[PDB]
Amino acid sequence: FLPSDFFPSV
Amino acid sequence: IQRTPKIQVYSRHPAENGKSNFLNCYVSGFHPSDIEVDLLKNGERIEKVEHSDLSFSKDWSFYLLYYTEFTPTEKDEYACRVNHVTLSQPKIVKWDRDM
Amino acid sequence: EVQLQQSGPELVKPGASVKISCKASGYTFTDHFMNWVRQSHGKSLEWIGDINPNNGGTSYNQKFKGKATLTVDKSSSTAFMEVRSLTSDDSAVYYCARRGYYGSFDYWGQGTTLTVSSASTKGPSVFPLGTAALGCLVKDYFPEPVTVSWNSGALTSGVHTFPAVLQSSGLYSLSSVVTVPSSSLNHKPSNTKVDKRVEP
Amino acid sequence: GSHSMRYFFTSVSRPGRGEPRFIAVGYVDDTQFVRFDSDAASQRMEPRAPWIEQEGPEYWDGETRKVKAHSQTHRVDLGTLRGYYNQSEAGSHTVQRMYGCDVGSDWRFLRGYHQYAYDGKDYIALKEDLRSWTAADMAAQTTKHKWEAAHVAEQLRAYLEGTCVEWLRRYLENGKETLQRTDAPKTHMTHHAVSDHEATLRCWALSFYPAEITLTWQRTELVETRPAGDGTFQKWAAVVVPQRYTCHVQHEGLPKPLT
Amino acid sequence: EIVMTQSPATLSLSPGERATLSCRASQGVSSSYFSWYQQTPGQAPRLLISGASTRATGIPARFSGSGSGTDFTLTISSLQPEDFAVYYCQQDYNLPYTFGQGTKLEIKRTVAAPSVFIFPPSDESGTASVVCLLNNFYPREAKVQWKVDNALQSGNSQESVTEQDSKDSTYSLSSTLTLSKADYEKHKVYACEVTHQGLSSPVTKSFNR
Repeated sequence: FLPSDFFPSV
Repeated sequence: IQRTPKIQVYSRHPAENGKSNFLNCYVSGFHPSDIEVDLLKNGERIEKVEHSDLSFSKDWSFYLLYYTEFTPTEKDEYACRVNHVTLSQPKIVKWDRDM
Repeated sequence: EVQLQQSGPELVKPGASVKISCKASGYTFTDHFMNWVRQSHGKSLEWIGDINPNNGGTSYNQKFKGKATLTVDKSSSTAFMEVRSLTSDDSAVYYCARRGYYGSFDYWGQGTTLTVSSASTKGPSVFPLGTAALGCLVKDYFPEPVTVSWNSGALTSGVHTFPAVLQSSGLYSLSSVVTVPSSSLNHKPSNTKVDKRVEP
Repeated sequence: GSHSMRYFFTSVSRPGRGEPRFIAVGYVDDTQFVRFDSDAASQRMEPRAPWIEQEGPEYWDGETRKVKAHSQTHRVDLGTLRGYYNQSEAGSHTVQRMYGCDVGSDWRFLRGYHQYAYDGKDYIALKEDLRSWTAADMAAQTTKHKWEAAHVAEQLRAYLEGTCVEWLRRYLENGKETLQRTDAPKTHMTHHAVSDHEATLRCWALSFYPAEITLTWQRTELVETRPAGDGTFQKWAAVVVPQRYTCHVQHEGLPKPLT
Repeated sequence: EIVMTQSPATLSLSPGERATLSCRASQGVSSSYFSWYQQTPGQAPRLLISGASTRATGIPARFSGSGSGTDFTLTISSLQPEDFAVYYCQQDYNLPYTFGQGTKLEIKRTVAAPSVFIFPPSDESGTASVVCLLNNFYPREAKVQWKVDNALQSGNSQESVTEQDSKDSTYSLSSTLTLSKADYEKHKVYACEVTHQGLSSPVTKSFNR
């Protein structure tokens, strides 16, 4: 189960 | 920044002449991920070849498994050819029944 | 209540520097990054940079890197921004925007207007002009603003005090006007009120 | 015993040949169960184990949308990292991300991790406390600051300790007949001469799950644990001998070590 | 840099109607790092929608956000007098954090003919100005051309437009013809031609010196 899109760019 | 691939050529089940088997070529520890791998039978390049999905280890180096169905007949040598940016020449490794 | 109290407006000659204050209250000052946004007159918003209050770590917009510097004082819960080598293109409204805990800019300060000009201070030259149109046109003055009533506030039915325009001489000029029918026939920088009556 | 769910992400930028090649694989312990390839024809997450196919189409819809979000971020990352290091737009570059969550014997959350690499070198990584980041250089220090601003570690810590663990247990139940079942190694031995007086004795270990196994000769030339293709693994250990030092096979599937 | 583009620049609707603003990002942006802001002329911006869908504290229920990837949409259920302002979209997802050009919501009303009025230069310097005026007109588009001796003189009209009327939804324009007393005494015709989209004939009003 993939995590939600809470990572921004680097 | 570039790591040369490690190659393992081996059969799935213990080899037996006449009986069908799977010839595996395990390529691991290479970077970057662009790599060309071909299985060889008496020099002939087998076309019915499949490969696993791309993934990497703890040191970020990628690994891949290339396999095909074959019959380990006698007097029929099998090998695996690997091409990578770290290799100036394609690298071949003959399949050994004891390996 | 989360409150971001910024410092008052500043007028500065070109080539100097100014530091804007931004006092935060109503929350844990170390739990939120603070951003700085610039808004030129009639233009959109532009992110300058952010400050980590815990350690002073900063990231800047590449254009503002070398123009703006961000510091923070955890004792007084205040964020600062220093803008050096000021030019007329730095004349804008600056805001401090608190970064939301997980993103976005949730709270904004009231803004601080920064004006960069070589002119020090000037004074206006009020030139007065089935209904008809009057006219109490104000000429060159500096800096903004200037309140313009009409007949001591007893006429507020058509009072169209136009927004001031910046002229090529580095001076502002507006023109207030009220409406009256045919049947009817203070510049703080200079402290000059004008009760100029109008008649043809 | 302990169990882990991991995800491996790779995006290779191709100069002027389209979107970067994005490849994602998901593991439960040593068993891969999902796959996504940007150059594939399905354009959706695909199963790699029979037990995950019990999930309805709603599961596969969600997993497909957010695996594309991962590729969407890695694309901006590759362009951002090209600017951080002032590299040409004609070169090919690679980003690699890996995270996951482990449970103990009680199936409660044990450890979490998250590592990010660029061109094979370490870039940024999450500490064992799931609170702070470790930057390799000044470019990663900017990313650390950037992520600290939006408190990404807190959101990632919430995923690793809750959602990641809950679905790890769910996969273990649905795949109990394969995941929770161990496979013991089928061992044999070979003997070959090598020199005038010495010989080599190889201790084989074939078809075992999980892949964790130790093979030594104590009172030794060994190779990597390789996959057989059928979900099981292989390994062999040898030593040149002219036996006070014996081969002891130890594997979770064995009630007692074999010799 | 991720560029944020909004369209249209100005959106003229009636009070009490639905409003749909758009925001196009030049690159794929996570929905968790997209925001909407409302700003009234003279006041500071305020957060409306965070996370491209989550409403901010205190924001009325009539506001709503949606979208993903490169498309996003702000939706106002019923336009209120406070809701007629400028709206921006940003991304706090990739450095540098960037905003959109903005979109102003203007109250729509019936077309209004501009009560034109010509103003003379004051008696009190070697420099005069012709103060043309348009009183209470809708819409903002009101072409003020200047005919000096029946010749279009562009680049000399210093215009200023008042805010939209908070009761009549009408604008006011003060087109000032920047000139000198010498050039004023060198010609005879100097009028402003008003080409309001709501008129049927371009008007003019001036006098000889």
